[PDB]
Amino acid sequence: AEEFPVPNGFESAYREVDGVKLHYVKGGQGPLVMLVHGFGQTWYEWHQLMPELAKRFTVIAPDLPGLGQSEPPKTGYSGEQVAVYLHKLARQFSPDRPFDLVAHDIGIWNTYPMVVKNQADIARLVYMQAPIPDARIYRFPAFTAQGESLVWHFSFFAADDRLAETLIAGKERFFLEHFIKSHASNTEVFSERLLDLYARSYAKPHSLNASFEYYRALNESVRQNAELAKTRLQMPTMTLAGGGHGGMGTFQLEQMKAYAEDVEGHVLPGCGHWLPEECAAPMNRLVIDFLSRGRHH
Amino acid sequence: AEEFPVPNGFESAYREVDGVKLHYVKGGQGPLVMLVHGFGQTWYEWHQLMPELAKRFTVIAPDLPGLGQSEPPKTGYSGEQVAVYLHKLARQFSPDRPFDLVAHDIGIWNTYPMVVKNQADIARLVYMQAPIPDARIYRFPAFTAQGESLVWHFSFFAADDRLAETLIAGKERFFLEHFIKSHASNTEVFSERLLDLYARSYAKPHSLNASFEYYRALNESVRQNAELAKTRLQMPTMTLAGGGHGGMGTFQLEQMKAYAEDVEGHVLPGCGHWLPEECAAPMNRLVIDFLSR
Repeated sequence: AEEFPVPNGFESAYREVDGVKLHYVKGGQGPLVMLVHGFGQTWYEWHQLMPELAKRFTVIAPDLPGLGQSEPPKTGYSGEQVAVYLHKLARQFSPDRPFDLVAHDIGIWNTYPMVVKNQADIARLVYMQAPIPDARIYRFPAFTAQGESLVWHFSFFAADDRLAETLIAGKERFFLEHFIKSHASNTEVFSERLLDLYARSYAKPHSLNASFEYYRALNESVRQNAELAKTRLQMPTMTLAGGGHGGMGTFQLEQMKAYAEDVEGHVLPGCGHWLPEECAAPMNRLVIDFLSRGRHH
Repeated sequence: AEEFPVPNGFESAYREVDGVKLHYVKGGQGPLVMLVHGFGQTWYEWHQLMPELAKRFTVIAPDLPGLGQSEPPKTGYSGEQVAVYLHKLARQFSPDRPFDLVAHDIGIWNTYPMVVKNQADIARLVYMQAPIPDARIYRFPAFTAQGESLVWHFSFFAADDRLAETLIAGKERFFLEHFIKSHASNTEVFSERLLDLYARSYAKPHSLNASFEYYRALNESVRQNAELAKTRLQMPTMTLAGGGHGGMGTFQLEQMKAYAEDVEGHVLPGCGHWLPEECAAPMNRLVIDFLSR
């Protein structure tokens, strides 16, 4: 069974990595690019970008441990632990050459440790729409002059007593529509049909729990990254952020400058958090162009 | 029947104020003291202070509009709108003399505008455990290195789509217990029976909604207070705050210094947000002494 339709010419498959069965969708030929999704979504957020990239690259889009059709991690949900699964998965398909990385939201959290610890394996890097876990996340406001703040969900999802699962179980479709649209500028792209697909996936009990375990490990990830960030990233990097409602704005690039020697950033106007869907044409163009500066098929 | 047991010597009663039927519990003789509860609770959070205060004062403890046994407001939930109801309720019982005011949590939000606009009516003021709505609330963090932050619930409760009511319905007791304990230092005061009583009250559908409409009006209250605060408070004021987990710490007094010319403050070590219950005896003593001197 497939939770989301696989694009023509791609394969849906699984690979055991350190005892954990990871789901991924793969296609194309050439150097490897791995695309890593974020909270509320699965590999499918990349499904419009993947066919274009696959004209030049081998493209792999995994489901994060516990999300989509991937089994939960056996070690833990901190960024350093999850990054091991993703690094090993990529190196199964690119064992002798560096690969490219694109990551969205908690995809960043779950890849930054393996990037900084294996810099020679990463040719080019694209990060969009979330802070790298560090002390900056403690400076975001709980409440703003407009209302809902961007990341009050950090506390909701991290709270003990399984607060978030207990309140959201049975209401997953309602909650995800609210979460997604409240973080969007171009809300109309989230049709009821698309929301149904995403909600069905993360309503699996182990996926609802896995979703929030990433946030329960967020302070551990911060502590990990305080050590790791003593080495700056040396490979070409690009950041993307939305400039509209739900977007990180200038924060994305300004934080990345503390992490990377070679970084260019873009803020996409009229786009919120969900760049692949809200602003597919300019986001796809920026990613394809940036990755095609390196050698490709 | 009554949602909470009434102390001996007090009466549970109702008064119509601007077409809204307000519930309150009243006892004692002497000058009037009005005690105003906050989120998650009702008049009952004052039930231990009320008999002691009633030895020297007439004491009235209303349910906020829409909460406890009080009808929802017919105007709105912003501080300036709600404060009219509470001001007129107090004036029904103390028309010829200024009265004292004690308020906890959103009781502050719901009384500050009538205090600042009717200063001759307010003899002494006690505020505990919540910011007055102003721009300072935009500086509290969404998340901390120890886990969930103190006031991320501001955003949760203010969200549209009836987010909070929809997620909490069917889980009202579970959520309230977590909310109370995550903002407490002393959790053992919250017996099963006490949690049951509070949960049953705010689980009434109009009370669950009313609870969060106070937060959906919070930015409006901030904007209102930006104009009202051009006039400083002149009556004797005391602030109380918990120094333990869930407490506001030094913030309570430091904010009040910007609002009030005559203010004293105390931080209670070992106490969290729910001062009348977590730290009943020292809180009661400090309030009684301040109002009695």
